[PDB]
Amino acid sequence: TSPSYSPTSPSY
Amino acid sequence: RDESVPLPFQTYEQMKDYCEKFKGNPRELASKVSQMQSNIKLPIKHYEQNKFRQIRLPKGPMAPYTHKFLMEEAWMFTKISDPERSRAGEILIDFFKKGNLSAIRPKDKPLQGKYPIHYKNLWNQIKAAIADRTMVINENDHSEFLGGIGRASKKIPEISLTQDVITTEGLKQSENKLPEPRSFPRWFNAEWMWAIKDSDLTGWVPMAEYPPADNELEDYAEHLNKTMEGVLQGTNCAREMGKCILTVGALMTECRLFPGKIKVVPIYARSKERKSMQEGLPVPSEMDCLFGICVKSKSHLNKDDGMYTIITFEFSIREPNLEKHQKYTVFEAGHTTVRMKKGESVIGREVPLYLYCRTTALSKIKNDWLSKARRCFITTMDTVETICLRESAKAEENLVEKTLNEKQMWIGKKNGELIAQPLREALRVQLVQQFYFCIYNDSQLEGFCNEQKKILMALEGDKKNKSSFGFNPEGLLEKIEECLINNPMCLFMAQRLNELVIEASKRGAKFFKT
Amino acid sequence: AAAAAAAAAA
Amino acid sequence: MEINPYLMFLNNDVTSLISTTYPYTGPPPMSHGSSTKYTLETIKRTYDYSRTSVEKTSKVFNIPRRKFCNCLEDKDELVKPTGNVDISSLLGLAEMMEKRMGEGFFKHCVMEAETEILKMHFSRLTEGRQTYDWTSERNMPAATALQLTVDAIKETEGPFKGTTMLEYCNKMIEMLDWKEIKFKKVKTVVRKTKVPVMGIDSIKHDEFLIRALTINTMAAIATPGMIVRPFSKIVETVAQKICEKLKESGLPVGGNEKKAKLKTTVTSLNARMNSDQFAVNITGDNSKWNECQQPEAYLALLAYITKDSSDLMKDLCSVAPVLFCNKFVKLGQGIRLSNKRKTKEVIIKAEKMGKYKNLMREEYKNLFEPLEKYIQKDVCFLPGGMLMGMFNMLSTVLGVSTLCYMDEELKAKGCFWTGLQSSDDFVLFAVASNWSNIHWTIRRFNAVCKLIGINMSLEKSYGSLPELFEFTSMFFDGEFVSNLAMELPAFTTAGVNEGVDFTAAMSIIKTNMINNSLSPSTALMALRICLQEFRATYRVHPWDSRVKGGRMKIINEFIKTIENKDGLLIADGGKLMNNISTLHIPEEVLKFEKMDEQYRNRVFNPKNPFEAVVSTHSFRTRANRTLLNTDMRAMMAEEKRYQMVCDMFKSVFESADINPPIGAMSIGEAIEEKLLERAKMKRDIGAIEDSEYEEIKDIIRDAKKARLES
Amino acid sequence: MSLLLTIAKEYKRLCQDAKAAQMMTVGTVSNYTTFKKWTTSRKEKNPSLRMRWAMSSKFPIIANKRMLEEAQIPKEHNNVALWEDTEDVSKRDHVLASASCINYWNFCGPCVNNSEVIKEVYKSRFGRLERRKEIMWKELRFTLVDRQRRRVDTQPVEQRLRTGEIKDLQMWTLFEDEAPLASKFILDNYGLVKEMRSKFANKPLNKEVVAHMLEKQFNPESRFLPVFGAIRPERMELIHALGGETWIQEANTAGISNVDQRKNDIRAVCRKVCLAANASIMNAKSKLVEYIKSTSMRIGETERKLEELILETDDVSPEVTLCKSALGGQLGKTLSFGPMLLKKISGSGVKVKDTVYIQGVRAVQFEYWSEQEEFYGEYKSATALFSRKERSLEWITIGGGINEDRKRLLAMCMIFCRDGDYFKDAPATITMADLSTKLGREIPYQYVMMNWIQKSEDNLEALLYSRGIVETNPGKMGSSMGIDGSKRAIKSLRAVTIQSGKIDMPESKEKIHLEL
Repeated sequence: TSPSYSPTSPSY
Repeated sequence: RDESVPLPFQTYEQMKDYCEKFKGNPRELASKVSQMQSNIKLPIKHYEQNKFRQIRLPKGPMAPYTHKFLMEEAWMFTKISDPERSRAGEILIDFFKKGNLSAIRPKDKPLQGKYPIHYKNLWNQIKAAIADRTMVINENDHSEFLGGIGRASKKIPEISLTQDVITTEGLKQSENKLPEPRSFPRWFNAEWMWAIKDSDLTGWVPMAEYPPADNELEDYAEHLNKTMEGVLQGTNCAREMGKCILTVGALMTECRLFPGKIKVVPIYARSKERKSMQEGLPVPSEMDCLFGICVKSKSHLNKDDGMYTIITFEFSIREPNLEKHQKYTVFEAGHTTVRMKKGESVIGREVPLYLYCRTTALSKIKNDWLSKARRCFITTMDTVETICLRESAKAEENLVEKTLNEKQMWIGKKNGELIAQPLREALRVQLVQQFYFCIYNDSQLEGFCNEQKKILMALEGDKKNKSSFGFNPEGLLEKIEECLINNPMCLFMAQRLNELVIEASKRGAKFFKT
Repeated sequence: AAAAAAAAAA
Repeated sequence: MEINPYLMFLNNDVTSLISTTYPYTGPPPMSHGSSTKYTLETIKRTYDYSRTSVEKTSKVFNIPRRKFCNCLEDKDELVKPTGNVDISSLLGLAEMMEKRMGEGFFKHCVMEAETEILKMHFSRLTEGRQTYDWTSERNMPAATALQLTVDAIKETEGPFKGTTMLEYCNKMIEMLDWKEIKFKKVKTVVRKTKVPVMGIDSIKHDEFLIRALTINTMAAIATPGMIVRPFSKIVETVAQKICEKLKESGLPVGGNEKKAKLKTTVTSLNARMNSDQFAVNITGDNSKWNECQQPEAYLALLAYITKDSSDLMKDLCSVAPVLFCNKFVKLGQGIRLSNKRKTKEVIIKAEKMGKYKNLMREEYKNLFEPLEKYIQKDVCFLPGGMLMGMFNMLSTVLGVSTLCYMDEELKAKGCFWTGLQSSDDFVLFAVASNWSNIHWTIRRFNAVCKLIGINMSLEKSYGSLPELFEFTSMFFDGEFVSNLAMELPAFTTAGVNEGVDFTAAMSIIKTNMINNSLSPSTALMALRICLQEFRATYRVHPWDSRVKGGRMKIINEFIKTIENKDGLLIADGGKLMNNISTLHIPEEVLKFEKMDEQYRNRVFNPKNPFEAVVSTHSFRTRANRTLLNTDMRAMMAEEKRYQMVCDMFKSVFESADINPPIGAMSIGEAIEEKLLERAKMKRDIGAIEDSEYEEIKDIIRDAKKARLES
Repeated sequence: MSLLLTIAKEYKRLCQDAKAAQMMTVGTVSNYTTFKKWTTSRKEKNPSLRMRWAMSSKFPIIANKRMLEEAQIPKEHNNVALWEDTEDVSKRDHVLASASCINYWNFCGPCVNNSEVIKEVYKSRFGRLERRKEIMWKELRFTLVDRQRRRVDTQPVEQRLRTGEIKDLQMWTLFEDEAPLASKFILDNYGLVKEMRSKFANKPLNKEVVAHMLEKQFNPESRFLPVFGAIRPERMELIHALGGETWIQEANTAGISNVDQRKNDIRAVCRKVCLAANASIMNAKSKLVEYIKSTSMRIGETERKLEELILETDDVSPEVTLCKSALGGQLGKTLSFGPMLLKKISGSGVKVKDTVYIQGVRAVQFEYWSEQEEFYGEYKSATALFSRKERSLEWITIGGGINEDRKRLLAMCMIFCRDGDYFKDAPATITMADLSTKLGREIPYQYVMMNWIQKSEDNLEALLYSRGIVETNPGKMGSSMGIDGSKRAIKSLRAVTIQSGKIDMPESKEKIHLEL
């Protein structure tokens, strides 16, 4: 029940 | 052994049996999942905590000047040095006094002074001593000043103390004290910008000769050292390095020379002037200049650590600022003559001279590590040189000379715009940073950097989009907060880290801006 | 004011 | 404008410039005031971190002992460090660790330990850090402390003939049953001048046991006593033999080797991956790593390892932990009383705290009152805490035991964790099929770690994709951790003598250049810096230097004679001939060919009164007058008596220092017969008188009389 | 003459003290080794800083007295006091003196003709300089992948030997008066004894020094070091000036000591000896030991037996392992298969027997291994990392420099891997490779197909094609391996990826020995 993060693209 | 056993078993033989005969079943999966249910917390997401609440900073009075000497506002007295006269370096001030130094006297009423009459009397004792010999003969005067105005406290044995517990007198208690936190300094930025620019004197740091060269490497190495040395010798940061080495070395000799004695040690730095106008001239000027006068107290060494006490007097051309100078006691010393020669008229008249005084503590360890400041150069060199190799090794060419001039390093901000300078002049920024690391080093600073590496590694984690995470960032920022108290360099690098987080978040946002 | 050394014993 | 150095971290990668965040150019921090605060706070953190209310009164000490293992008081804060070890799952980790590598892992490693220790002379016990001498109840270098221990045994029960680690241990355990022990203790006698006359003191088994289990604080790191040390060395060698064989272990192997261990395991993990599986790394760091581990669990584990090895060395393995399972911790300097007047101060001993009681501030009282249970007169008794630095080997054995198990537990999709560990520090690689599962894997491995008492620091640790992580100030990327910040303070002069100082500094610059990977111009500036600080330290300057001084005044007349003035040694005023290419070559060699014949002949003569080149320049440094003024000298009166003895035997036997003397003979007997042989040698052929040789024989036999009378 | 007398009287005084008398009487002489360890344990906390504090004083130094009075004037030139009669600080027969007097005797001292005596004592160092004289130079820059860990002899010297035997040499050359009579080394290795004892025994100067320097003279320091691919032990002495991560230098390999080729000559010697044992299979255990102990090697300056070279040699070749196995020398941590060398970093498992078919419709037993096992491969100009599970390669990565050597690595490691395709190729294997002709001895099968691959060029292509071939996906472009050993990555082998760089070599300190 612990969420995830998918990093859309990068930041620079 | 029989009562040392962990288990419900008491006799060691039963624990021995359970050990030798042990065969584990796969029940640690349910033990580990129940341990998992008991440990509810620590899932971690960067984007969730990506704010990091910026960085917390203390509030209060502005941080003072913690350096044992004054940098930006310090004033110099130039003397062309004789090899046999200046070889002593103690007699340097004795030959200085035959000049105009002996006439300067402060008035009784100081600006911003804590203990005026004491310092004035001591100054007169220095001037009177320099005439005869550089040892001050006052046995009563130093006893109060030493220990940092530390008083020798009489000790009453515990055996006779019990009655004084039964009958309480002398108001018996026990307490300890903590340092008062300060706030982010302003002046520090101006100090950096002053240490960055080249002083008129050529170099302050003794550097030995270059070894013989073979074509392949030693040409590259010798050339790189000649260029880097040539750049960094002219800077004012090199000036403070040189004065630190020479004077702290002088004190280091004075602690073996005259233990338990009061001596007048000059604050000085050696420099040769260099002129690029023409090749043919009489001579480049070789000399040494004087920042001020210094006083040493008892050097006796305890079984536990002793710390010597030191009284610093520095000349300055500059009006004191109560905010950063709070530890300093300033006087109105006199007037000093300053002139120039240019294409214009440039007369120069005269400018008032102020005398800054203070008292500080020097540990023998600090005497050593501050006595060798040359180390900073190396830590700059490596950091610089690598950048030139990693670049050139990509192109398999000699880019060192091209990389030094062409590659742009972000240095500062002006008018809200990010500014960058080439690697040769931004090299001064690294040299100043390492020299401040040497001067300003406190336990607070080491906690700051050693917990700061985590911030930097998370930042570069977001740099290449690797989705980095640290588990309890509130706890990390509480440890970073915990190590920020009074240290000027610590708080400065903290605020500059805030600005780094802001500009980086603007470049791309894995962070927050308030 | 870009003026550092000053005083000369002469 | 505003100068921000950190702005250069924007474009560039951090791992290359990371050496500029560490301020190693400056001095370190250090201790002031009383260390009693940290000690009491740490003991309370030990009893606190061990979560158990079970307390059983010890039979021998009449003091409550809290034995917490395989039992749990659970606190609502699990994430906070735990000190409680479940021994069943522990020995489970031992079993899976063995069955992972060989079936004979522990038997073989213990065999190597038994070998190396049974060989060992107890004299090598003097090698190590400072340890606690209980005779004078002070901290000493291990050699002098051991001399006082053995000497006290000699004056009590007679001289010690053991000459082995085993017999030394047997005597140690025999002394615990001794009802009376005699010491060499210097007592001041007022004759009113106080002369600290040496004396012989007595002690009772009750006090001697506490003095034997006593550990001392160093402003903090602990320095255990002399009776505890040999068994600790035994366990440490066992765990070192265990550490060496482990690929995941970073303790026994370090420096340039740790690097390649990480590289190999990195490419191995990258190859091991599937197309579905996902790899991610974390840099772990552990806080209170020593306070959580417990000697009781180490006793159980040592009993598990020695099960099959021998019953003769097993009883010798179990003795080391039990001395830390009942162990005494010295409190410290104590507290001071003052008024608001800052005039009168009253010093208190650590013994008399319980006299003043509430007179201390409320914080001191809150920390102090619970510790009155386990308090003794001078000292505080705690079972469960592990003092820092002693067992580090076995500690990393534990850590690698936690990391070793992947095949174990469930074959859930993407269950992988493995990495490196050195003492508290550990680098963890975790592989799971999907990203959501990664959080679960990591949490499980932290669950077993905290299950046996390994507590990851939730504040300090951090993790990311495989490219970024740090191990013991080694930061990783595609590149490898270029930093000189570790080795900085060693670049300065070594301080023995001139030639050894400079040549040793050169070889240091070399080794650093190869391993730490500094660039050549950096090493050249390092050469010039070491040369300048060398010249200043030894007060020498080149001949062409204008600098005038004491040693230079001779050089003023020296210059005109010598033809080649560059080939002169630096300490005689010569300019630097060495460079990066010549770093392996000592300065004497490189300058030797170009020296003037008069120079080279006069300077190198071995008869002089005054990798390393001896030359003429090596000398010995005088010790300061400090230790000689106190009664430490009144104790040294024994060490000097060893002195003239060893110097005498070295005058008789020339190879004594080089080849350790052997054979079954007394020192005196060999000295006598050897003196007779040299006397016969010089009399028979060489030039000496016959009546003089009979005089030597007379001195020898007259010496045999006084030797026999003793 | 009184030099012995005063020692005797000193012994009289010492044994007159009972406390020293009993400790002198009780026990062996080995107690000296402990007694010396009981002194001067105190060391100053500060390495340089303390020494600066020491040289600050004008008369800190402890120096001898008699020699100075004998040779030279104690008084100074400039009237700064030099000598006194007072012994202060520690009380020893030396009287304190100023530092500058050393410089004075180095200047005006009366000494002659010490030149030749010096160098051959330090010939280790002096030679390490002599070698730097002859080399040439070129400079460039690159991003260089060095080979991170090699344990390789540095500072190599001819006639290198173990620590114990070199201690024996030390004792014999230093002094005869107290020495044990040591058979094994002195009998066999005599003639180096004659040289060293001859040059160092006649001129009694710096006895201890010369000893401890000769200890290092014959001791190559084998450490774990980065190398850029020139593995000759002569280049290892100075790597720093030569190579590094960004470094490069050239014109080196030429100048070397005579040891480097002599070792290879010893490898060929062990080759021929092992062939002599191979000729007669009646017994291989009793004959080869005779061929070993009988053969006598001539090193350039010294005659030495083959036994003491083999047992004690540093470099372990596939042959040298065989020659050591006959003797009691323990050298482990080495795997030898054909030309290739291997090291085992992981796992374990048992040898099992599986009979699998050839193409000639005949069954032969094959002994294979079932383990999950990660080993490091080592071949000429190529390194790699392999892991096999259940008689088939699981994971593979190649760090090799040259394409052909990469293909050889792949092949040989496939031979040690022994997949099923290993059985499918049998083009005329039985006629020859099946039965080796030595007294009718059947040669093991792994080495059988190994030899079949060493036979011709197409046999390599056969098993190279025996692995699965697939067009590699994007992102594997740099890692993919062509059939001919290239990176173009159009078509590539399965379960293999090239790495751009080298691959680190493991090391373990271990000794294992068993009969053959």
